[PDB]
Amino acid sequence: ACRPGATRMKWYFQKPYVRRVKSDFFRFPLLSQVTKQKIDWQYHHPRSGYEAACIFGPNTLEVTNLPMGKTCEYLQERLWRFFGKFGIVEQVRVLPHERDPYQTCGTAYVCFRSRMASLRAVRLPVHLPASLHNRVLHLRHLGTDRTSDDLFYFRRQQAISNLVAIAQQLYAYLEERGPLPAHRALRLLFERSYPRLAWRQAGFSVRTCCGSWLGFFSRSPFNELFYLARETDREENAMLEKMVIFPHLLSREKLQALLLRAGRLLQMDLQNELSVHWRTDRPPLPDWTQKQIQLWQHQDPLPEELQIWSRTKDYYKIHEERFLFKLKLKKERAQAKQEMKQQ
Amino acid sequence: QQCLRAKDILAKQQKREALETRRFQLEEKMLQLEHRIRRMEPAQSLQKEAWQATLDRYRSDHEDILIQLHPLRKETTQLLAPDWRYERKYSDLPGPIRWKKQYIPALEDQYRKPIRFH
Amino acid sequence: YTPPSKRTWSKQHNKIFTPRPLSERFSPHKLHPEFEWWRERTVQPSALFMGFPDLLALPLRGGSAYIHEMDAATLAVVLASLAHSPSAYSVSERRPPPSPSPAVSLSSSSFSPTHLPQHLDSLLALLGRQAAATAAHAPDSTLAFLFRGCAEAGVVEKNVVCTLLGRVEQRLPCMQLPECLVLLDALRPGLPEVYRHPRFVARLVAHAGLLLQFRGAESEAEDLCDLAFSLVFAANCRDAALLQTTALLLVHGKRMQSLNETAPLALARAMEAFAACRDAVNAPLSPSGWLLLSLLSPVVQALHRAEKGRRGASRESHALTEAAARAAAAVAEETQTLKNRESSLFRGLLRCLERVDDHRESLSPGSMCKVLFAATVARAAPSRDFFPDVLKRLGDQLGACTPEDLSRALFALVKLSSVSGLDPRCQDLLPPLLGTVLQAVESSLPVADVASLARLHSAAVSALISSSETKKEEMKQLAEETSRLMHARLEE
Amino acid sequence: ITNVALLDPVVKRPTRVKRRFMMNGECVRISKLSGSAMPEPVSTSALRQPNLYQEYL
Amino acid sequence: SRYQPFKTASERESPFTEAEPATNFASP
Amino acid sequence: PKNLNLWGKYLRLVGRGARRGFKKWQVIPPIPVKAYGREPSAASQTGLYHDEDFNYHTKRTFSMRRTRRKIKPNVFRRTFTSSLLNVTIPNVRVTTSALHAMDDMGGFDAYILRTPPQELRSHMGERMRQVMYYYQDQPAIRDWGLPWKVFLKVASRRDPFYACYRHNLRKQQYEADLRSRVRSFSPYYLPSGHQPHAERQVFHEGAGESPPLNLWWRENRELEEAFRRRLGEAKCFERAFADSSEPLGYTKGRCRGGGGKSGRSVRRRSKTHKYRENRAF
Amino acid sequence: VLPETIRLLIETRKAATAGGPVGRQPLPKRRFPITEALRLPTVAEVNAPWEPRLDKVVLHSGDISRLRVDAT
Amino acid sequence: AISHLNPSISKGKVHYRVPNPYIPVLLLQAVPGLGKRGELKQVRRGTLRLFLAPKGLAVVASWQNIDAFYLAEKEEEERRRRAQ
RNA sequence: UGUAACGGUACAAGCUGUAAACAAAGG
RNA sequence: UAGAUUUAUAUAAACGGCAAAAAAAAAAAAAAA
RNA sequence: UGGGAGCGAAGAUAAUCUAAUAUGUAGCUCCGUUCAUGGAAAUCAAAAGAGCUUUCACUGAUUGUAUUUAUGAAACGUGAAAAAAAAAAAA
RNA sequence: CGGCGAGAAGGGAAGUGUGUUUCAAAGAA
RNA sequence: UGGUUCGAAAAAAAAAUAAAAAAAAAGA
RNA sequence: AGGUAUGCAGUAAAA
Repeated sequence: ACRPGATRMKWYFQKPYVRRVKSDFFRFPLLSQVTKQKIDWQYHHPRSGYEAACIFGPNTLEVTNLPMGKTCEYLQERLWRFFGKFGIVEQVRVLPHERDPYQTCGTAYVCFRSRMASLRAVRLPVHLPASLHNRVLHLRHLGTDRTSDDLFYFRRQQAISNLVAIAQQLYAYLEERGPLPAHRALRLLFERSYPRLAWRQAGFSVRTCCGSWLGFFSRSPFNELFYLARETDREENAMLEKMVIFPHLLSREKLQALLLRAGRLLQMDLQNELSVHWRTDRPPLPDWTQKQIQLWQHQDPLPEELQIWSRTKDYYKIHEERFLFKLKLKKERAQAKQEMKQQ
Repeated sequence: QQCLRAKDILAKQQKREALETRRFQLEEKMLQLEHRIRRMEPAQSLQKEAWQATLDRYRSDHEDILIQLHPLRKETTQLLAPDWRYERKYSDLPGPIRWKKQYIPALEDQYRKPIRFH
Repeated sequence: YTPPSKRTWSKQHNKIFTPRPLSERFSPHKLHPEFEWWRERTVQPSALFMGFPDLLALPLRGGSAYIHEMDAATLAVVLASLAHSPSAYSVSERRPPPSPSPAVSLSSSSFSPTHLPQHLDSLLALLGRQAAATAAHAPDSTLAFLFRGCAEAGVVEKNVVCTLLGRVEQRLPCMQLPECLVLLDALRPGLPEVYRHPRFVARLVAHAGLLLQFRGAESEAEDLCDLAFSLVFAANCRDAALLQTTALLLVHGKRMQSLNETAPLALARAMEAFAACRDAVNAPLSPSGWLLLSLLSPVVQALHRAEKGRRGASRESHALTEAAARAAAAVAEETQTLKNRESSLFRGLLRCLERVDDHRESLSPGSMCKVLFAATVARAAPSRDFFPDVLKRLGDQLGACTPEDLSRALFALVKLSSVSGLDPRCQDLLPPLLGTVLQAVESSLPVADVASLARLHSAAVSALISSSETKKEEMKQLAEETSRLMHARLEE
Repeated sequence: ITNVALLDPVVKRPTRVKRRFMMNGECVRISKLSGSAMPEPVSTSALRQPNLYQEYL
Repeated sequence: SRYQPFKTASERESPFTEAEPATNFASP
Repeated sequence: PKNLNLWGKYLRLVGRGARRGFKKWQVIPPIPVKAYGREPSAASQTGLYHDEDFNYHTKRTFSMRRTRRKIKPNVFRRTFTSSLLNVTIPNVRVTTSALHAMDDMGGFDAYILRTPPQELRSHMGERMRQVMYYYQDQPAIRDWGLPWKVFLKVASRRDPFYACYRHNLRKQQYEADLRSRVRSFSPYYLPSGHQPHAERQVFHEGAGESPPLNLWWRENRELEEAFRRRLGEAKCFERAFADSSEPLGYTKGRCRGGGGKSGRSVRRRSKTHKYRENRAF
Repeated sequence: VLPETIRLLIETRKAATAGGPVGRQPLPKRRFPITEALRLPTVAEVNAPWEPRLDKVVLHSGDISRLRVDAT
Repeated sequence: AISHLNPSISKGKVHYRVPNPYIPVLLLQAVPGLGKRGELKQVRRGTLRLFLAPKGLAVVASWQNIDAFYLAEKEEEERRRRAQ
């Protein structure tokens, strides 16, 4: 109807770029490894990718893969909230789209107060929810070239699958050979590496999902499959060198349910470390501050007194007695419930 | 004659494309190396020396490419600026060339009378 | 009335707005008469500087320059832009990538991007001709700027320079000291000798002397420092009277308040000039030493302020480092005659050396040679990494030195060769540097000046006395050659 | 087609292309901005891509 | 309003100058 | 219904006919512009008005006579100091909502930098944000401290040096013109040094002899020119005027009685009446 | 414009490229650049079509006083 | 913030009431008569706008400022312990 | 794009642009 | 698509603050389109 | 543009006149029409259920608003048309 | 011959008797 | 002899007009 | 008491 405000945003599917004629540089120019866009030697300047370092200082991270359909300011606030978990954030900037300044091109810069805070922040990628297009933001430290671990989630999923397979293998070995000593049983268990699934000695999934074999045995539901019995790393080895693993006699259905439960619990553990809360180890916030935080995402309902005027005269009697009395009764009920909550 | 000149210009532009692309890539790589070298100092390091050697090689290649490009740039941009010998006001010979008037702020902001005395 | 929705409640003004074509509704499969497809558009220049097309964009993109339309002020600005380390990254891009451009960085680069400097020779000639044309309509300050800009950018056409000299000589009596300093800047070492017309130089010096004599009150301390620097170096003057007048105006002209607020770099250059021309000052501690101390104190105060305080700050930090290096080098020569931990000379020298130690990277090759000379003269060391880390960079930057810098470096290396206590890296680095420096000095002997020759002879004598076990023959040859060259130049 | 414009091979800006003919009858497309000849159009073999919407229809 | 001062003297009994500082945390 | 933060709750789900037939004069009080979905005004886009802007309301009486009237926003002219822009910004038109939003964000600079476009509702604010980011990219231009509107346009951004040069040139032209006008209208006139004696009437009897004129300004031509320019700087008087920057300033309304010209029903200016008299807006 | 404005613009341009000497120049290979004549492409090379007596003649645009040649 | 309910309409202008003229702020320095450092005080918007913020005595109580103060105090305590 | 002014053409509600109704047979 | 093709139709918008003269130093300076 | 946005009348009906109707119409300014509008529920409903949005017919000139004139493609619902949700962690 | 159960927001709306029903003010062609 | 042109003084614009055609290397 | 014949800037005085 009218010119669009920032509430109306549009974006379009990007066709993958194919150089159909490799020698035709005029119509199929090379992409730049820095900007990931077509080289334009006539009207562009070379970029080393470190330019923002001269602007934001050494303690700076570049964030990539930011989604569409969001204001640069909204994304700046969200990124500030996320990166506050690692220290004091001096600044957050989000580059606008070439064709829509209200949207982002997909790049941002975060300037930290402390080198240690920035280095801690760079370690893991940032997984976003569906409302942010499920994007996984990739982080790059400008002062050390350190990058985020974009394969962390899928490597951990593979580790969880390997742990379930290890549990099944050990249960089968116990069912076949009977009770076995720990240091001999553990050497019969193998995992498949990520991503090509090459057989390996099972020692990495255990330490990435549980921290140790004792943790694996003592954490549910594997303690419902196995029972450790007495006849640092040195303590672990010595303690395992004098044990026997005994099985809990289960049926096929119970064992299958237990394996599914173990998978689900490990999945929850994986999601927790990616969705750690942003208020962890921070002071409480006043009600006004919490309302200001909320307003970045949601607007409060408009006052009902203003809203009443929308009742059209064609079918409604504006300011009607029964309608207003209904409003008063609802208000009274809400106040009574609040009083009950207080008491 | 103008068809011949057009063919010549296209021929040289098709080489300029590759030379300029290579120059662009060399420039971005050299800037990356220079930033990496600056970021580390005043420390002295074997990695620093290797960066310096790579930078020297890239600088030599860039100079060679620029030397190659200098004549090609001049010939491919010969008709971007007006040659008065080809304009309709100075002659009626066949094959005139016409250029549209530009907006130069430093002149659009001056007050001058419409005097054409030369 | 349609009640708004989540996507529709925000709207922009029909005429005052931010254009966002990605989200604005459009039907590209239809003809739009409003855009006037039939009408051809004009291709404007893609880069402009000072309202005209940028000359740094012409080698790559071409197009007309309109140089003949440029007035004196624009021409002087353009000449400065071309002369002062131009970078093609200063040019404007067209629809650039969202990420920041390399123009943001303040650091210099070891390679020239997008074209060589010599790819602008024709435009340089055109600019020189246009400067000769516009010289008659410029005010005094703009004319001085045009002269200096032509000299610095490298206009060499002799008729152009003759016209410029004529106009400048015409309008010299109407110029104040700042314009005289601007003109003197065009006579710096390395610039074309066409501008060094002896009669014009004599007239400029005489006018500056009259300005000092009749307007000493209005002279600023930084202006006096620049004047002394130019007189000693730019104009190659033996005007002991003028230099002494400048020194007196700097010290006893109620100028102590202004000496604190003047920039330290100007004071460093001034004390360098006085150290070069000591004999003139010490003519009817030494007075030169007192002058050096008076100029040094504010530099040390600025150093102390910076340390106590501990992109913008980088420039001032670099300037302060250069000032410290130059001040230390200037003080070293005077200390050669003192040989004591003088109440303030030695201490300010040590503080400058400490500043150099904490900012070794910022040093230019001349700064490296100066600081090595100062440290070797003082027989001190700001730290244990100083000598090795400075010798490494001196070797890496040997090619950009001048005869004076090479003489200083050779003096320092001769002094260092006689020290028994040295680090392994210093021992390894020394002999190659000594050999290369000796080769460079021998190559550049015919272009060395009298001060450089004297320093080289002193270094040769010191080595013969104390460093007779390293390249002994070359040092005797250097001593004899320096003696003969000094005899010839004194006869000249 | 009016929302689109040909690009000059040298300046890479919207241009106008005229057909000129040599003595032998060879045709040359020339661009107004730089006077450059137009490069030969990319071949159908290189340009070809399947039209999946028609298969869907 | 023939006389229209830019600054109007504030009223003593207006609710604006007497409103309560409110509470930082509602729960306590 | 949905969109409870926006006006029209009971219109959202009543039908198409009611929505198209809605009568604006049904709404007596003004609705906030953001919740109504109203286009920002040019004044709002040239100032920082946040939630406030031109609105409308209806007058209804016991006789059931309806009347709709346009109502202007409550706007003040205030000066701000911006560190990000390195300059004082005089006479920005601001509102109470905008001031409260600046308080919430943490000041003028924070409000300009952080506010989303929908909430800011100010193209001028967006341009200020752009200039702040440009200054961050290029600090050396920030050190000049020029008025921020110098770099409002993108072309000035691309050519900063010409922007500053042109700004100074126009400023100097303005200064020279004003100086010449003041000199022309100055109350002090200095005649030529070769004929300083003006025509006089016969001195009244008993008047003491006037001393010979002291022409100290004839020693040097430079002194003469300086004295002449100084004399040209003089002014006859200085006038007082309404200025909101002064604590005791005020403006004027209409006459005390409140009447009007007899027999004349004056029509107020509109966009279809006296629309473009003497100025665009 | 006031002369201070011109001074300001010139100084802002002058101070836009200050910094330390990164990159090594161990050898002197002179404030104005010198071009070597044996590296410039010849007319034949310049006119040659692209690949994946005109060989002894060079057409150079530049400063002959800065060219490095055996004879001029 | 302003409220859009029952505004005053006069002279063709609209003036909106401010039911809540108070805002919370964090005290960065000792303000005689207001509180000590690190306290969250409800003050008047004018007081914050024209005295406290200009004089650098307090700042708006945003989560950013609160967290920055908390982390700075923790760092200062750790610095004390390191010095000891 | 569309239209028009002058000019040429049967001094024209047509055609047409000072090359003003026609080049198609060039190293 | 063999060439040629005057003049008017106030156009730096193939482009971006508004606002006279398709875009005018800051301020004065004001807006439902 | 009887589509959408802003401002916004009187002649005419009310047998004068007011509201309401005319009508959110005309004029004025701005979008420029299926590659569009809009839109994947903090929805509607009853204690069973439906399932973004959109178009047609019925329910029905019903329940409504106006209370002398008239206005009213109401809501739920029913029968049809069309049918869609979301390629998308990097490569 | 099925067993104490698979992370469902503590918020919105619905009669004011909410024990019950429904939704999540947060995302693409 | 006037207009043009500078001033008054004017985009307060006489459609098909000009000291008014891309604006100095101009080749004397 | 508009501008007169090498022409552009530019200050003062005045039958």
